[PDB]
Order: sequence, then structure tokens, then C-alpha cells
Amino acid sequence: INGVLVRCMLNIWGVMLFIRLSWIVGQAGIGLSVLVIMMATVVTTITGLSTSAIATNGFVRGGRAYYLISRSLGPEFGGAIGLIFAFANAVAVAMYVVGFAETVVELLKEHSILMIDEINDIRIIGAITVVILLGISVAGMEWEAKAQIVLLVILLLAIGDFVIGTFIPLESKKPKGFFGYKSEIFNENFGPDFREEETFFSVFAIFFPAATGILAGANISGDLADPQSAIPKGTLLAILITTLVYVGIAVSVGSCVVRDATGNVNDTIVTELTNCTSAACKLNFDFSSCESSPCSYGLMNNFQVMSMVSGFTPLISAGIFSATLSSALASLVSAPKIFQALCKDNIYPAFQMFAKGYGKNNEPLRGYILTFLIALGFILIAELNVIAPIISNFFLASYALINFSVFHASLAKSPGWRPAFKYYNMWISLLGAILCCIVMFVINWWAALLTYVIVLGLYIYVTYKK
Amino acid sequence: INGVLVRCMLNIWGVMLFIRLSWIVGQAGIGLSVLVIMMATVVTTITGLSTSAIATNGFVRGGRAYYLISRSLGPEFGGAIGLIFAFANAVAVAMYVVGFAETVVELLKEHSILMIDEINDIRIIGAITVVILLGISVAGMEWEAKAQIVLLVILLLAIGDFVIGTFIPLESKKPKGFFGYKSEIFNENFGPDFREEETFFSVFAIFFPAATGILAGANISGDLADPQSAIPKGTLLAILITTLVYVGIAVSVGSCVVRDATGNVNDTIVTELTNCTSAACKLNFDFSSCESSPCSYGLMNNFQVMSMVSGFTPLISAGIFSATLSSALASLVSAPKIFQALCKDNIYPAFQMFAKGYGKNNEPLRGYILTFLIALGFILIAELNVIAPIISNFFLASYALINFSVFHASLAKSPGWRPAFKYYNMWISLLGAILCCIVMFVINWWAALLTYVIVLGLYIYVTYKK
Repeated sequence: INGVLVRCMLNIWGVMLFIRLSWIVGQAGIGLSVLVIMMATVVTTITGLSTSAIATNGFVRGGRAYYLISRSLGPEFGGAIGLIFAFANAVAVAMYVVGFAETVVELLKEHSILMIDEINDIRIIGAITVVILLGISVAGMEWEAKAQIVLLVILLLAIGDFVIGTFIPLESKKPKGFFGYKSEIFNENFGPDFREEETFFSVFAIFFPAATGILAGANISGDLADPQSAIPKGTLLAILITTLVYVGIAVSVGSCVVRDATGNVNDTIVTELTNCTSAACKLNFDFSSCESSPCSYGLMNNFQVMSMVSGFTPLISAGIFSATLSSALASLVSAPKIFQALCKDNIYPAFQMFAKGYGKNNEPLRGYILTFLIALGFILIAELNVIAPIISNFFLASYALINFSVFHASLAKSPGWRPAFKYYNMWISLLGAILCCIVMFVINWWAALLTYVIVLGLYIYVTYKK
Repeated sequence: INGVLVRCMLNIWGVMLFIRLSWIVGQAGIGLSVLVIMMATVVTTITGLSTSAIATNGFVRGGRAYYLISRSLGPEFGGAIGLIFAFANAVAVAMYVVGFAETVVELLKEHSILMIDEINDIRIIGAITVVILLGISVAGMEWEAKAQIVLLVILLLAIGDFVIGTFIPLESKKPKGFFGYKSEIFNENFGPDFREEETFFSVFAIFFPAATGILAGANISGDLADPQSAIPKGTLLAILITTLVYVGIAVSVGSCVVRDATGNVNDTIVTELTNCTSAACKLNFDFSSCESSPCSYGLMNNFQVMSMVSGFTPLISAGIFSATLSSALASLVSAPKIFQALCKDNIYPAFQMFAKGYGKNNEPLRGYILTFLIALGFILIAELNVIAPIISNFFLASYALINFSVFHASLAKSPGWRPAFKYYNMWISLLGAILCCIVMFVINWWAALLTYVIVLGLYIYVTYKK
């Protein structure tokens, strides 16, 4: 009730927190953003209750995450969810690491230093980073147990430092959108003023990965040093804490940083008593009239608002490093584990090359190379705002699959289904599945369709390979 | 090999032939229109081969169409295809009858006569028409056997009269877009010049019902006075003939009527030697410069181009009446038959009120009232261009269902599957199903999605009612 809790809590706080939440709230108002977070959290908690019901039905010996599912679910749903989820984690590696690389090139361009083709300097940085990350994962993880705790200490210190910065309204940040909890800054920030082409569901898709750390946080750490049936409590409480801190950070940054701010001491508080519609003039002449040209930063231009508000910004940057690298590595170790587990069962005998445990320990290698290559291929696409909707798609697909499969097995299944989680009925799981599918189709309907024909073909193969 | 042949050939030539084909070719060029027809016909013929394989597997005693399917397919696919297809025919009634009503108000407004709210005078006409059609269907059909033959004589005479009119270039039609097989009229008509908001798939969806008469043409006439295993030959040959005459009428009208023509002897052949880009001036000053205001008619303005080209236009109008009324009535008798057959089996016991055969013969009444009311509700929507995509959706769904179900049963099914149709393998049926689903999603993805959750809920009900 402490190990997998910390694991999920690490997996969930990812890149989208420090570098995208300000974005989201800047586009979808302080109000509607809460609806975004609430939809995300209801999907996640439906899936959490369902996966809990899974984690409280079978034998006490939880072999492997995918093996746990295959025990508690048919090989059709088993292999489907497994493959689609391992792919989800594989692409998630690239998502997290490219967010990291983005913040690196940001903190670097802040200096005098520069690189070749920033839009692809991100690509070079991400490549070196994923190489070093694979090198970390393979050949050693004994230290990760103690490393996750220090990472979480760093991360919580970063969040607390952010909030402690909010209450400290330095005048030098007046040229930035930060103003320190003004009511009118909150008023003007409640209406969902969107931007160039984003719609509510585009923003939701961007945000959704920031709520996706639950299953691999819990299940992938099957056979935990803790009892198996402790997973649900920690998973759900972690969901609650993460979503609550999401809501808090959301409301705070919305009531703190204005929609746009061209940092210029010149364009400042000179205080000509004008018409004064927006909240900027309400504060002072600072951050006035970005409507003409694209301004530098503030809640809708730059993603560095979080690092801009807090005190001793190094701690916030360290928190970013911790979150992104940690989540990326967790996904990078969970994905090939699922691959090798599914392949050792030879459920899909086409990928019979289960990496043969090429190592002194049971360290798969073929899966590592595969997911590393996928991560590279996706890293090549730089703009995180386009990688993230794909992860959104695939994780929504995975969640739909899993909770729908629970719903289906609930339709009486001779295989020992017999779950135990309080509040784990079928109808809520069918609700979650319909929600997942609908939401997935609203965000790039054709991607969802293609995903579904993929899983259909998987059902075919699993149906006639028997 | 003559009865169900004539039946399908009647069901297929519907309203979309005489009043929409000219439209389609006017928007999607003489060339691309052939691709439209080819996609339609490949879908239809895949489904035809599959339904043939069905019609050549089971007992010699073909009880009922839906019963034939339930014999040769599981009650899941059975009831799904049955309900969705009966609904398809129900809405098809309204489609055909509203096309009829449209041509009636056209031929009436051509006179001095008029009605109240033409856009809903169509609705009033359609209501009276569907009332009279229900009155025809119930309480007597003994004459329909001899009536279909005279209807087909009328229809073929209309088509032949149309083509015989093409070769007769009356000067009085020069103010209309008709010119009589000019090469340049064909050249300018090969490029898919679309219009206000139509896309290739919008046009395809409009067209697709014009290729949907096969299953109900053949299966609904189960226990034919002909042997059961004669269905495939006639069905496929009817498909071939209908699609070939579609291609012929398409190429002809494309090479005959220009894209736009403001009928005015004044704006005519006066023959000022201008720049002359379009083919109009190539012919003469007639039908020149519709680009300014919306012109009266010709291959893109009015749907009466077909009736405008032929000689003794009354015959063409009679052919329209024959086609629309005939197809409408065939659908109106096929839909409730499927309803009462599915309900007598009580597959979906919610609709246990199977009309109890309230009549001296086995004449269902509850189903009649139901489909009549649905037809009314849809008639209320007047613009055929919006009703037709819905029928396209639902028929694509039905075809996807049926051929996919054949594909699935091909994955070895202990129920006696054992078909016989030459060239009836699985892979082509899976191809047809994937095509149906993809095409259905390109045309109003959310309608397709909703249809699929409907059939999923049906799978639920059929799964836990057992």
C-alpha cells in the first residue's frame, strides 16, 4: 500500500503537468478545464475499479501483468489488451522523452547556447536521451527502488515550491503574466477562450495522457513485495491525489497567470486610464495588447509559465526532469515486459522470438530493441502536441478494451470470474467502455476506427490460430 | 431464374436513376461517376456472392428470408441483420415515396397548378401516397405478380425512350443543356467539378441506395415458385445489367447535357466569337454564363434533365412513377415480413407483439402500422438528398453485417455452414465487410458509430437473454 502507490503516483505526474497544464487552462477556461480533468478522472477511475476487480479474483500467485489478465480474462481480450497496451507504453516513452527534450532546449536557448535546427535539436536530444535511458533500463535496475523515492521527493518539492511561489508576487514577473491570485484574473479566466484551431476535445486529448499511469503502475508491478490484493486501495487513492492536485494547480495557475503577456518593462503599469476590458489593465498596463502580434509568453504563448512563477526555478526544472525521465523509464521497462510475457505464452506465435532471455537474469533484449526503435521513430516527430493525441487514442483504446472485457465476462463466464472489489458491477464498466469508445472517436475518428480494425484482426487471428 | 430476377431488377432501378443520376454525373465527372458506380457495384456483388453462398448451404425448404438467415447464421447475426435490414427497408419506403412526391410537385408546378408550401406540399403528397400504398399492400397483392411485369415493361420503355431521345437533337432543347452527343461536351464533363459542399463520398452516399435492391429482391421472396438455389444466378445477372445500364446512362447523359443552362432563346447562338473556354460556346451561345446567377436547369441545377432530353416525356414520367412506386411497395411489403418473421421466432421478445396475423391470411398488421409510422416520420423530412445518406448508412451497415457474418462462420463453425457458390471464399467477404465499414464511416462517421453501438447492444441482449 506504499510501493505501487508511489509507482502510480510517479507514472501519472508526467510531462503534461509542468509544461502543458498551464497551456490547457489557458485555452479551456479555469472552469471547463476542471470538466476536462473530471472526465479524465472518471474514465481513469472506472478503469481503476475494473482492473481492481481483476486484481481481486484469481489465484494469490500473480505471475505477470499480462499473465494476470490472461488468467482473469480470455486470451482474446488478453492478447488484444496486452499488445495494444504495450504499444501504448512504447509510444509513451517517446512522448515523455520528447517533452523532456523540449524543456532541455528551452532551458538551453534561455542561455546563449544553441544547437542545430531547434525543431530537430529536440530530435537529437531525444535520441541521445532515449539511448541513455535504454542503457539505464537494461543492465541495471537494482537502484530504481530507492531512486523512485528520491524522484518523488524532488517532484513534490517542485510542486510545493510552485505553490509557495504563487503567493510571492515579485514585481519583476509583472511583465510576465504572473500576478499573484487576483480575482479578476480568475474572472477573465473562467470562459473557455480557445485559440488557433483547438477544440475542447483536442485539448482533452492532449491532456489525457497526463492521467494515464494507473494500470502499468499497478499491474506491471505484479508479484509485488506487497500482497497482490493491496493494488486497488493504492491505485484509487493515487488517482484521487493526482486529480486533486491537478484541480488545485489548475485553479491556481488560472487565477494567477493571465492569458497573454509580452514581457516589457516599457509596456507596463504607466496606467493610462483606458477602457480597460481585460484583466491586464485591471492590474496595470503590464501585459497589455498582445492582440496585435504573437506575444512572448504567459499561459497561452509559452509553456514555461510554471517555471516562471515559482521561486528558485531550478527546483521546478529538476521536478520536470524527475517527472519526465521517471515516467519515461517506467514505461520503457513496462512495455517490453508485456511484450516478452505475451510472447513467451506464444499467444501470437508470429512474434515467437520472445527475446529468449538473453542475459544472466531474465532480461529480454529483442523487445528492448523493438520498443527503442519505435520510440525513435516517434521521437522524430517533434511537436509533443501531435504525439500526445496518439497516446490518448491508444490508451483510450486499451481502457475501453479492459473495462469492456470485464463487462463481458460479467455476462456469466464459466471461467472463474468471481471478483471482489466493492463497487465493481458490470453496468459501470459498460458505461466506461462506451465513454472510452465515444471519446476516442471524437478525437480523430479514423485513428479510432483503424485501431478497432486492428483489434478485430487480432480477434480473427486468435480465433483461427486455435 | 425469371421471377426473382425481375424482382431485383425492379427493386434496384429506383428514384435515384431518373432524378439523381444526372445530378451525380453533373457533379462527379463522367469519369469519376463511373468509379462511384464501380465501388457501389463491387460492394453489392460481394454481398451478392455472400448471400448466394447463404442461399446454397441449408435445407431445400427455405422458410423465410430472416428464417433462412437464422438457419444459415447464428441468432446473433441473424437478429442483428434482420432488425437493421427491416429498418433499412422501412426508411427506404419513405425515400422512394418522397422521390415520387418530388417528381409529382415538379410535374405539377410545370402546370399552372400549385399547392401549399411546395417544400411541404411534397410532404402532403408523400403522406397521401404512403397511405394509398399501405392500402395497396394490405388487403390485396394477388395482382402484384402480373403488375411487376407491366411495370418493368413501362420502365424499360422509358429507358429506351430516353436513349432514343438522345440521338434526336431538337433545336428547342438547345436553350436546355441537351445537345446530342458532342465530344467537347464529353471532354468538359470528365473532370469532377463539385459544387456547394458536396464531396465525392457525399455523392457516393446519395447514389448508393440506387444499387440496393438485391437481398430483399431475392431472399424476402424465399420459397419462390422457382427452386431456392436459382437465386444467385438471377441476382448476379441483375446486378450486372443494372450496373451496366447505370454506366451507359451515365456516359450518355454526361456526353449529352452540359453542366448548366439558363433556358433563354435570347441568350443563345448569336455567336459572338469570344474566348470560348467552356463547351457551351463551343456548341453556340446557348446555355452561356450561368456563373453569375443560379440558372434554371441542366445536369447541375434541375433534376428533370432526363425528362427533358427524351421524346414523348410522358413515357419518362410514367417510368419514374413505375420505378419509385414499385420499389417503394416492394420495400413496404418486405420490411414488415422481416419484422413479423423475427418476432414470431421471439428472438427479441421485447417486440413479442408479432401482429398475431390479424387477418384471414397471414397478414401482419402491427408491423404495417409501425413501418407506416416510421415512413411518415421520415417523409416529414422532405429533401431527398438528406434522406438518402441515411439509407446509405443503414444498408452499408446491413451489408457489412451479412458478409462479415459469412466471413466469421467461415472461421470453422460447427453449425452446418458448407456453402456451394462458386467463388464464395471468406477473404473476399472480409474484404467486402471492411469496405462497407470504412465507406460507412467516411459518410457521417458518427451515424456509423451509433449504428454500431446499436448492433452491439443487440449482441448484448441476444447474449444474456439466453
